[PDB]
Amino acid sequence: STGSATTTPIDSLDDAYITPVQIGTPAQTLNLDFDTGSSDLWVFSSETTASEVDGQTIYTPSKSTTAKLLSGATWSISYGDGSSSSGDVYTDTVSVGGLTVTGQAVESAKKVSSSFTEDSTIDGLLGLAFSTLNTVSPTQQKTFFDNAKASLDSPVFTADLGYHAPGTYNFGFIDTTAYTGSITYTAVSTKQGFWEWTSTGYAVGSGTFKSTSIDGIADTGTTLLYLPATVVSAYWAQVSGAKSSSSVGGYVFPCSATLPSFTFGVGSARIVIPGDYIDFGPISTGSSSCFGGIQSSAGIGINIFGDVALKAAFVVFNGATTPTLGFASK
Repeated sequence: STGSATTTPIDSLDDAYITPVQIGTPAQTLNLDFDTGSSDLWVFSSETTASEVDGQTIYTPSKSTTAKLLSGATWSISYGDGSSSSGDVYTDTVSVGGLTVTGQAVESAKKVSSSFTEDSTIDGLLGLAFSTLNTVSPTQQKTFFDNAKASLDSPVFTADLGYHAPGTYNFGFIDTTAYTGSITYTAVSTKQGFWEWTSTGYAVGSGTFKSTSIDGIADTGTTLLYLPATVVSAYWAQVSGAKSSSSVGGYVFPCSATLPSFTFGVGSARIVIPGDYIDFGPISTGSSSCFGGIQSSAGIGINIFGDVALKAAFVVFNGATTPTLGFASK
């Protein structure tokens, strides 16, 4: 089998992407944030504290003839941005772009943090990291990809995120029309439960490539590109007036600037992030100070190849017995 679904930016800055997901019988369609940096499929629901729901579409398990309470199971997750959610668990039928899994754990939120409530466009998350990170207790549950894998034509999914435009998540096949040149594959460590890999270096604008190992995660659920302070300083030094602002919480730059590109290495191959991808607009409405899309990972504890990086590539998440990651230009 295969599946193919369009993923759509939630706003004009590409802060996140939503993908429609069918849950239950008859189908209830929710718009979920596909997140390769976590491993829980959780949704706003009829069980979510009413004051914490503000415009989201909810899953109502009592209206699904295929929903079953997973007795005694609870979940609770905290994300890198400080947000969180928790609740209980149903199994139900879940379909993405024509690909159907029966008996998928659907984690129903009883509580969500303010960031989730305040974002009316995201109805929940669909985790695509390794199932070892799944938070369901006392019996850990599998991700949608893990459940689908054996049925897929090939045990892969691909992320093709757009810049200020829709893109695509495919399951079970590689669309050879969706990228240019060749796909370069690179080793993955699953030791921390992430799609963790080592970039071979970077360049800023038309500058020379610096060969240096940068370990980090391919994370579709993180907006920005988080890299070591040395690398980030080298980037922003090429932008007149850019500075790190403790009050704002990162590097800012004059909105009048033209940003240089940023290149990262994948083996001997190179992925170029155009300068415009690195502009996250005014820090507050009407400001001429703009927020940068490349930020320091110092104090996160891990480097993160988030959407800013991933959207410059066609990315293969290869879930073979020994997983790997592939990157192509597009």
